[PDB]
Amino acid sequence: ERDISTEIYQAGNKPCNGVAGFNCYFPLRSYSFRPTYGVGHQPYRVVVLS
Amino acid sequence: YSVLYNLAPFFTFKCYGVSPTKLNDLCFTNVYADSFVIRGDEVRQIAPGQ
Repeated sequence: ERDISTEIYQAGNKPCNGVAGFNCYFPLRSYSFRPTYGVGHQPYRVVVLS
Repeated sequence: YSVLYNLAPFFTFKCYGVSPTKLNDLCFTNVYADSFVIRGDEVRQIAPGQ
Protein backbone atom coordinates (compact mmCIF):
# COMPACT_ATOMS: atom_id res chain seq x y z
CA GLU A 1 0.00 0.00 0.00
CA ARG A 2 1.04 3.58 -0.72
CA ASP A 3 0.91 6.81 1.29
CA ILE A 4 1.01 10.31 -0.19
CA SER A 5 -0.88 12.58 2.25
CA THR A 6 1.28 15.45 3.54
CA GLU A 7 0.15 16.16 7.10
CA ILE A 8 2.42 17.72 9.71
CA TYR A 9 3.43 15.25 12.42
CA GLN A 10 1.63 16.41 15.57
CA ALA A 11 3.88 14.32 17.81
CA GLY A 12 3.09 16.46 20.87
CA ASN A 13 0.32 17.09 23.37
CA LYS A 14 -0.79 20.34 21.69
CA PRO A 15 -3.14 20.94 18.73
CA CYS A 16 -0.27 22.06 16.49
CA ASN A 17 -0.53 22.59 12.77
CA GLY A 18 2.19 25.26 12.55
CA VAL A 19 5.18 25.20 10.20
CA ALA A 20 8.13 24.09 12.35
CA GLY A 21 9.12 23.78 15.98
CA PHE A 22 9.03 21.43 18.93
CA ASN A 23 6.76 18.40 18.36
CA CYS A 24 5.72 20.02 15.05
CA TYR A 25 7.63 18.23 12.30
CA PHE A 26 7.42 17.99 8.53
CA PRO A 27 7.50 14.20 7.92
CA LEU A 28 9.20 14.28 4.50
CA ARG A 29 12.99 14.31 4.19
CA SER A 30 15.17 14.77 1.12
CA TYR A 31 17.86 12.35 0.02
CA SER A 32 21.09 14.11 -0.96
CA PHE A 33 23.47 12.44 -3.40
CA ARG A 34 26.91 13.45 -4.67
CA PRO A 35 29.87 11.48 -6.07
CA THR A 36 32.06 12.35 -3.07
CA TYR A 37 30.00 10.02 -0.86
CA GLY A 38 31.62 6.69 -0.06
CA VAL A 39 30.40 3.21 -0.89
CA GLY A 40 27.21 2.28 0.94
CA HIS A 41 25.48 5.65 0.51
CA GLN A 42 25.38 6.12 -3.27
CA PRO A 43 21.88 5.67 -4.74
CA TYR A 44 20.69 2.21 -5.75
CA ARG A 45 17.92 1.40 -8.23
CA VAL A 46 15.52 -1.35 -7.15
CA VAL A 47 12.89 -3.20 -9.17
CA VAL A 48 10.66 -5.88 -7.64
CA LEU A 49 8.79 -8.40 -9.78
CA SER A 50 5.73 -10.04 -8.25
CA TYR B 1 14.23 11.02 28.61
CA SER B 2 10.73 12.23 29.53
CA VAL B 3 11.94 15.10 31.71
CA LEU B 4 14.50 16.06 29.05
CA TYR B 5 11.89 15.76 26.29
CA ASN B 6 9.35 17.92 28.16
CA LEU B 7 11.92 20.67 28.83
CA ALA B 8 10.31 23.62 27.07
CA PRO B 9 13.17 25.98 25.99
CA PHE B 10 14.75 23.32 23.77
CA PHE B 11 14.82 24.61 20.18
CA THR B 12 16.77 22.06 18.10
CA PHE B 13 16.76 18.33 18.93
CA LYS B 14 18.04 16.46 15.87
CA CYS B 15 18.99 12.78 15.79
CA TYR B 16 20.66 10.74 13.06
CA GLY B 17 20.26 7.03 13.82
CA VAL B 18 16.85 6.22 15.35
CA SER B 19 13.53 7.79 16.28
CA PRO B 20 13.89 10.57 18.89
CA THR B 21 10.42 10.31 20.49
CA LYS B 22 10.31 6.74 21.88
CA LEU B 23 13.60 6.33 23.75
CA ASN B 24 11.88 4.87 26.84
CA ASP B 25 11.63 1.38 25.32
CA LEU B 26 15.13 1.60 23.78
CA CYS B 27 18.06 0.65 26.01
CA PHE B 28 21.78 1.25 25.53
CA THR B 29 24.94 0.11 27.28
CA ASN B 30 26.53 3.57 27.08
CA VAL B 31 25.60 7.26 27.15
CA TYR B 32 28.13 9.92 26.12
CA ALA B 33 27.35 13.59 26.79
CA ASP B 34 29.49 16.46 25.49
CA SER B 35 28.80 20.15 26.09
CA PHE B 36 29.90 23.47 24.61
CA VAL B 37 28.65 26.90 23.50
CA ILE B 38 29.16 28.22 19.97
CA ARG B 39 28.01 30.93 17.58
CA GLY B 40 24.55 30.73 16.05
CA ASP B 41 25.83 30.68 12.46
CA GLU B 42 27.91 27.53 13.06
CA VAL B 43 25.12 25.82 15.04
CA ARG B 44 24.37 23.71 11.97
CA GLN B 45 28.05 22.64 12.02
CA ILE B 46 27.40 20.01 14.71
CA ALA B 47 26.32 17.57 12.00
CA PRO B 48 29.18 15.13 11.29
CA GLY B 49 31.43 15.82 8.32
CA GLN B 50 30.99 19.60 8.35
